[PDB]
Amino acid sequence: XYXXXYX
Amino acid sequence: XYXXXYX
Amino acid sequence: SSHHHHHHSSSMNGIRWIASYPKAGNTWVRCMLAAYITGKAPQVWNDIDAESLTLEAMLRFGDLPPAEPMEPVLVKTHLKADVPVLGLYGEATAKVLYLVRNPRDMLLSSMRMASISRDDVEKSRDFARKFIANEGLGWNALGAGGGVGLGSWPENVRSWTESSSDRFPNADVLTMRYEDLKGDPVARFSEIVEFLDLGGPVDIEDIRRAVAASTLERMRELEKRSGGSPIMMKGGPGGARPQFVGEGRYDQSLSFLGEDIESDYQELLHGDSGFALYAKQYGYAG
Amino acid sequence: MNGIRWIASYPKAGNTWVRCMLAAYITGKAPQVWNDIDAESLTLEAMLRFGDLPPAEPMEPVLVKTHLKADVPVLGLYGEATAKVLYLVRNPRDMLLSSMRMASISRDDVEKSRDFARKFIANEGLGWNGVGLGSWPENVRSWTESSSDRFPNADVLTMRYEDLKGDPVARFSEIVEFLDLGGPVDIEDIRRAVAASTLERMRELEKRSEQQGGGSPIRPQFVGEGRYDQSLSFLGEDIESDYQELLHGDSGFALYAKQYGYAG
Ligand SMILES: [Cl-]
Repeated sequence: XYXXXYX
Repeated sequence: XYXXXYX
Repeated sequence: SSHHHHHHSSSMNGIRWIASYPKAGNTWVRCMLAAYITGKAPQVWNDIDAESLTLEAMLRFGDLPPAEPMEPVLVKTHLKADVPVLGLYGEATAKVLYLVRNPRDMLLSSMRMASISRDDVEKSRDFARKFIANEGLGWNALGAGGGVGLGSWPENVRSWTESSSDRFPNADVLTMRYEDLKGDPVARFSEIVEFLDLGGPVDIEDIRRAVAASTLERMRELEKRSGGSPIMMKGGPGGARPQFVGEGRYDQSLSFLGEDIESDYQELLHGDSGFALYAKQYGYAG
Repeated sequence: MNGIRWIASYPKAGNTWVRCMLAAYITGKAPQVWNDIDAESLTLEAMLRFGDLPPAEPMEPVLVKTHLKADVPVLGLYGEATAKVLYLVRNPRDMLLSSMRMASISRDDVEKSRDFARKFIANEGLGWNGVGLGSWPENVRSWTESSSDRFPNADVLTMRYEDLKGDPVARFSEIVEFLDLGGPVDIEDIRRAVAASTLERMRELEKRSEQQGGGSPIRPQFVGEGRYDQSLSFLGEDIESDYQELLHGDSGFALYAKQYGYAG
């Protein structure tokens, strides 16, 4: 886990 | 708050 | 190719004490030490813990720092220097690094970590007045050192910074203000590293990188990313925990709790207690 | 004889019970609140929390409770000063369930109770919750064997919770005689200390303590029923079966389970 982004 | 993400 | 979205998850050998009263920036310094020692940016809490021991954590398992180390050994504690466990290290101690910070800011930091929001007027007022009444956090029977082992702020400060030739005859002692580190992290951290004498020339470039690896921003990422702990993302309400890496502010006013609290605090600062003496000595009394 | 008397055990093995009986015996007063028990014997882990430690050169018999393995560095300080080790053992089935109850996990919460049992089984103990305990076999071994090494000046006695339960007076008398608390041991006072410490008295002690806040044993009730060899079938047969597998091998867990009559 640990997200997040911003794409 | 205090927990994170993102969903 | 649309941007701006969020992901949907649903003596050269010997003990070096990194000692401080709670909330004085101990973890930040240990983060900079880990970054500096390893030449790598810590990514999770365990990377920080891998390069310095925590006495209280060790004690929880009946573990102890080596009494005759063949290397520099970094150990964090918040315990007063005169607790019986520390007396085992009278001779083995080579360095004391004592970190001090404005009690206003320790107060507010501790309050947050106690899950008391500034929105909770009653709890925050209660907390702040207890802090003032007790000259620190040694009232909290549930906190570090069971309160008693921590002492009040002046008791803790006195134990670590005074009569050091008696308690730790073979050690050098350096006291460093959190605020001075904030002011010039590279210069002050390089003084910490030189003082701890972990071996060899302090490379200012290594210092700069270690500081860059341990900024509030990097440490916020570390907290979110972790991994270990500072002491399973998005459970329910009850799964929330206070933010360990906050804003690192200086000389915060207590007025928002009520001007009377701020006034009570000032009363304390300018009185004749050991608290006031140390606040003056470290430039926290105005 | 001067020196530390360890009251050592893996968690939930009837340690507080023995400490209560000891307090009653030493003082000749029926303990009324937790503080009456804690007044008579130190707890290593509680002391460490303050950075405090039992005296390394005791000038009197000193009782100290610990759940830590005998081989952790802190216990290493007491190699010379240790005079007696009393080690209490109890059926791990029952330690498991007692521990589960005290962690406020309900028997019908399928996922949490199952997860807890699995971890107990996978880890052969409660040393994951901390590593200072060790697994049950590690703890048992640390305290009951190579005592000539760890505590060269000490005698060692191991007692089963279950034998204490079966004949409190005979067994506690043996404990008191072993601990050497000064003077001949009067059976009448063993009997009186046992009576002051029955389950009923201790439930009363628990209630009384709660109305006065007269201490705390460490909300789940600390004084339960003291059941023996409880089935884990309710958690599921795979789990009971996984547990039995532990008993049926030649690991340290199996060895000590057999040795203390817990292997069925
Ligand atoms: Cl997504």
